[PDB]
Amino acid sequence: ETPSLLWGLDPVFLAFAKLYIRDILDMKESRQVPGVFLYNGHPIKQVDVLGTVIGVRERDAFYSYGVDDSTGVINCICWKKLTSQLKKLQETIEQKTKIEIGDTIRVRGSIRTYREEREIHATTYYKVDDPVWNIQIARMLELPTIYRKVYDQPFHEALSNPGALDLPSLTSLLSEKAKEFLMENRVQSFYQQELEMVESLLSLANQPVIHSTTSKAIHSIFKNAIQLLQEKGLVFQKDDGFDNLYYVTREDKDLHRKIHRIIQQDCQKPNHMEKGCHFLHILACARLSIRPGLSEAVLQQVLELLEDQSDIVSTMEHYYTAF
Amino acid sequence: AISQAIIRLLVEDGTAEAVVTCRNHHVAAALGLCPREWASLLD
Amino acid sequence: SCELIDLDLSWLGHLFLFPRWSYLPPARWNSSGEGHLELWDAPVPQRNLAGSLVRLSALVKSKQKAYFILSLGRVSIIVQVPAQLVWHRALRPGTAYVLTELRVSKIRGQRQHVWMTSQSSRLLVRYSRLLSYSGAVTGVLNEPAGLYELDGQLGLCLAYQQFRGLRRVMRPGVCLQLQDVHLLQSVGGGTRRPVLAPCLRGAVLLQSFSRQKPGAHSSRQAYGASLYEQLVWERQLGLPLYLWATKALEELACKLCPHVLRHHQFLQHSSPGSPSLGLQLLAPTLDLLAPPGSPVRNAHNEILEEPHHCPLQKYTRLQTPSSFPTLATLKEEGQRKAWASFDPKALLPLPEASYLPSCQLNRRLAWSWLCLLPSAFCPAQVLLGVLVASSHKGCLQLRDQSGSLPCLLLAKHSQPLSDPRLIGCLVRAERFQLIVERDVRSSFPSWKELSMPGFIQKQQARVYVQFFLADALILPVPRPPHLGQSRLFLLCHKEALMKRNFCVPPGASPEVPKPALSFYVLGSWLGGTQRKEGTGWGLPEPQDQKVHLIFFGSSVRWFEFLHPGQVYRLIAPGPATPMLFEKDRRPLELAGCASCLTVQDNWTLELESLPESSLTDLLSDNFTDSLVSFSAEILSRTLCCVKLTVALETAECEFPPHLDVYIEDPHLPPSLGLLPGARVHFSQLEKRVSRSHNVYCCFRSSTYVQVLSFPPETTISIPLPHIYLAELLQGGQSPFQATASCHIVSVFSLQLFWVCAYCTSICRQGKCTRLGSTCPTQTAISQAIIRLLVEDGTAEAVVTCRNHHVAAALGLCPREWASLLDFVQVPGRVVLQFDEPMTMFLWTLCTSPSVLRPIVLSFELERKPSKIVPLEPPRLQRFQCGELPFLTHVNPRLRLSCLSIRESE
Amino acid sequence: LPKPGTYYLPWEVSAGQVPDGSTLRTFGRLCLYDMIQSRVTLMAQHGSDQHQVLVCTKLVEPFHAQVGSLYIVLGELQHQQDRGSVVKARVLTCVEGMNLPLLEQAIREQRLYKQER
DNA sequence: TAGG
Ligand SMILES: [Zn+2]
Repeated sequence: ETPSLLWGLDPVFLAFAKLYIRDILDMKESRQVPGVFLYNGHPIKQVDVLGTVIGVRERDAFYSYGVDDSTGVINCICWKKLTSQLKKLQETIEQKTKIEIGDTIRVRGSIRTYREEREIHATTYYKVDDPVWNIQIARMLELPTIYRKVYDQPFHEALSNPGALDLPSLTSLLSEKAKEFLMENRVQSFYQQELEMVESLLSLANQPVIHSTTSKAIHSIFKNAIQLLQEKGLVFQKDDGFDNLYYVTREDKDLHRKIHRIIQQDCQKPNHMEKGCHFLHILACARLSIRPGLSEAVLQQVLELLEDQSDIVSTMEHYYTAF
Repeated sequence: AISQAIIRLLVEDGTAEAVVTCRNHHVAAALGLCPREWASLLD
Repeated sequence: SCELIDLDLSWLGHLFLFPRWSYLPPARWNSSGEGHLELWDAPVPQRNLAGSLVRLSALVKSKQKAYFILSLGRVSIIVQVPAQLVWHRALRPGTAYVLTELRVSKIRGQRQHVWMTSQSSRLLVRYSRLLSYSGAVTGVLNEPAGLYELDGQLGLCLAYQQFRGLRRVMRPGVCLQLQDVHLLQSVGGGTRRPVLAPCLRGAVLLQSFSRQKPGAHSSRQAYGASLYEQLVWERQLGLPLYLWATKALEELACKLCPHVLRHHQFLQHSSPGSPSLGLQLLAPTLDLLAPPGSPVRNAHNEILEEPHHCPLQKYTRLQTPSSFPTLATLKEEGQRKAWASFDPKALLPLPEASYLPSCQLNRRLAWSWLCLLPSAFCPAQVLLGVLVASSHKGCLQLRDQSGSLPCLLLAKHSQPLSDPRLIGCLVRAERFQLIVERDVRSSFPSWKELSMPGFIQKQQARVYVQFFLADALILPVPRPPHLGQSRLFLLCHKEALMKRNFCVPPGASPEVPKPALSFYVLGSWLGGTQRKEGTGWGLPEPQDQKVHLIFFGSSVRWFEFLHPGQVYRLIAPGPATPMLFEKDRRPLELAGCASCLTVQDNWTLELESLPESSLTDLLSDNFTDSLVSFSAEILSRTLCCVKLTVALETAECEFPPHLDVYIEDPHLPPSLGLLPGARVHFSQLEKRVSRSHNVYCCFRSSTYVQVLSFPPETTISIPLPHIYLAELLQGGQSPFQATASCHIVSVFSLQLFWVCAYCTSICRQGKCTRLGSTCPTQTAISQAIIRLLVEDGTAEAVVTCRNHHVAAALGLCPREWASLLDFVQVPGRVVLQFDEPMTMFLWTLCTSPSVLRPIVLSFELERKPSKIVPLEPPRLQRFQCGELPFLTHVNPRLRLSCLSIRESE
Repeated sequence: LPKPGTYYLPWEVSAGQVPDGSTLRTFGRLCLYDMIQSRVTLMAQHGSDQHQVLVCTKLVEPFHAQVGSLYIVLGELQHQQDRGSVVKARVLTCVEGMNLPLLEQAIREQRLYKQER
């Protein structure tokens, strides 16, 4: 069983446990300390019952009421006990202890075994005024709940650790959580130093791998992580003077209304030739127009995007379509 | 000849809201007025 | 020269020598000149129709070709298009005529072949009435609008017909003769008298001229006659809306028209592009009351057909929508409803504030506030001002030519105003709050004096406004090359605005610059210096890029537009200096770093187009950072120094704690929206740990308060949860305010003393038994402390109930709690530690089942959730049961503090 | 000490689902009462029909009847000659205003928890 | 200084 030194850590040790009298009459008593009973490994020192009086036996100074609560019957041993306010108070605490057969009584005390028949020695008892049977109905609904939640329960990583995996494995472990910032924040364009001030992406960069100026070396971990979004083909930049400005391909659609207006003339050529256009028939009108060093990762990734504008027939790979 | 005040002489002078009555000396106020008396002769 | 004969005849090529002269010059609003005459009396030198004149309709019109319509009979109607418009003055209603050689011809609109002339000669929802008046004009009300006043009642409005020859001869003293005029009785909208108003069918004729001279060119009530004509013939308003519009438009003239702009520029009509600020400033109201899309006002249908007039026949009584106040009226009618609503016995209710000494009764009356919503009044006022930024203090304000109000502006919800192009712009907001903060220095002795005058020493208010820019309308006020550089920077942190010391300049003779009001930001350059090319900027010059930008002097006015995370642009005029935005007065706390740059007085910032948060381990003890940043929500505010109690807003903590923030003397007039209810973001604060191991924050010179939202209109309850008592012990993530229906076991102690309510010293029979010192008033208050041992079915606890919670913990009626509490007034220190009438009533009460009863608690942990608790092993206790004294390990007991106590059922 | 008065339903005890001799705590509504020979019949309705129980009100003998009200009985189910099963009442308390759909709900959760042990 |  549970050792005696570990009993006081249980919070039910110092509480009046709301138990059935079927459980009070069936709990095992501890061989260590007599007077303490164990239900499911919890030390039960004192209880709290509510039931109907079915017997009254008076002695000199105590009563011994029998109490039934539809689960069991047990004997409870209840010990006998400005001047206009004290007098009428004493005729109130004598009507709470005027108990006959058929009344409802609340008894809070401690279990004392008496050679294979148990009793409850009440430190506090009174007569419960239950005219419409409300209190004894609310106890039948509460007692399965306090059992199942309290008395039946027993008493008792590379993302999380980025400092282990090093820098060539950490650039590809920062860009995917940098990409999710760009999704719901409707960001059209950004600078490189704007991501170096978000604490959601700064604490995942200055790991103890980079002890070999640290705050100058965190520019290198952000530059090599943003670039992986560019060789994959999701961000891009135009010739504007500074090298830290980037644009997201997914958000801006002035470029999407230049890739859609090439079909207005069937890529500006008649169709005596090869049927339709190709992926590189855009390329003769896109790099000479916009940027000569435009990467091919974003050339057809825009055509992956506007496919639900009823644009052309995506009949197969490596092939554009005319009307 | 040497005719009297003309329509151009009243538009280039007497710009203080004048009035005139060549009948007789009268201070006409049947209900109320203030004034502006003068003695020009337009024709 | 503009002859204006009365009762004309066809002596047209003759009849000079007019001996009844009257001349009037131009009247300073007429750029065309052309003064007029007033000839008083007569000068000294297929078939034919007849009948009597009835209407004559008064309206030579101006569609493309001028024409007027006359009707005839003792009815026949004749229209006259050609150049014999001079007949319009030689026709009187009543006289019989012999007008000859008419013709029959059709007309557009409805073909009914009305009589139309030739080269001919002449011989001899509510409704409105059609009167036929004659009276005298006794006063003018709005000469450009057309609102004249007749006799002691019955105002006039000549706006619904083409009047330009009638504005000359309309002075007080003319005698009109109105013929077919609608009379409006209950037009409302601020007007009280009935209003008389003709239309295209009613004759407006003259019987005698005026004798008085014109009053005065005021340059306040003489302009705008083409704008008022636009509000009838293009933007087809009705007469209840016309008289509201002409009253609001001169109510705006008292706020802007001499000094913000001019009278001739405000009241100008709208051209094709976008002029007429005065009409754009009424258009939020005129669009939801008279929306565009309406049947056009046809010419011939108002005269020939069944009478369906432009809405003078059928009108709608209107109550006043807007009524634009001035910024001085909003400030003085704001702190007049603040002290009329100041009731000190409603801020401190009766059962709770009957147990407070004088030092704590007056501390809770010190600071208070109220929020008036002026778009809920009877005329439903609308805020309007010019947004200025003070170059002497740094604060934002709205301004007109009567006064100024401080303002707090958010762009959106949880988004600050960061656009410097709004300085000098008209802001028009109809959804706004008017906050008045009361600051009262009072010395009430006790709770009985809270309705007696003579105890308030000082009271002052603080009035400002809060609104969003998405709920407003911003209009720019119209005014009557390659020498420019630029550089972008990303702002990281902005410091506080306060007086600072400055280091002495190096190499010069020893002199200290003056301590000035200043602030500085920390940014990072995003590129080289760009030069202005046309209207844009060129390519940057080829470039650690951190920089401190020092704002002092006249450059301090950019304070409310600089926020972290935004990208700004620093513009400098003048010649292209090569090294300008690299380096150069320096503050005392910025010594050593060579990366400062003083912002000059003629430079200009513009906006080229989630904040920091410390984790919930700012509740640690061994810290070496002392700078915390969090978003919170203000619960209370107290004038101790100003103390704020904030509830943290942390998505990871699940019941986050409550902190205390203290603002002190250099920072002491705080930011504007620091009201109970507002969500406010606090960046870098001074985190301290007190002597009782509580964590509190203080304002440093680096704080940057930013208000995220305004307090809501209606406060909701959101009641406490219903925990089990064991859940506060086992496991983590537990509340510190819950309910926990329980049952009382015993009573530990009970004290029922009386104190002095100047000091906290015991009063036997109310006599101040401290030492024999002086006290001004023989008053005394009661106190009460009890300690209990409630327990659930699951665990046990200790609850301390304070005064007025000791009643209803003992179950006493307030009639018998009061009669118990003046029996203790003679011995003022009844204390029980579980002499004939007491101490035997209380011992019988606190051991009876009338007190040890099932109860419904509502508590809070007394451990003050800011507190650092250290992990320690459990102690050892005895717990004898029956006859055997064993030993167990025990945790420390729960200690709670009661908020309320109810019964079960 | 007696046996515990376990909660039964009036349609469970009229159909003979409870043995003779055991203690029970059923309920009902008072319709008849025989003052001369000490008999009370309570009545209840399961879902569509009427069920009735027989109570021998002899131990709580001075009995003021409250015809048309609910009653809680507690006693031993004995059995007379040829199918007449009466409840020898020890406690017969008069509750009126009792939430009867909430009472026979609470018997179902108490039986359901005991089945899961 | 910052709960008592
Ligand atoms: Zn004193």
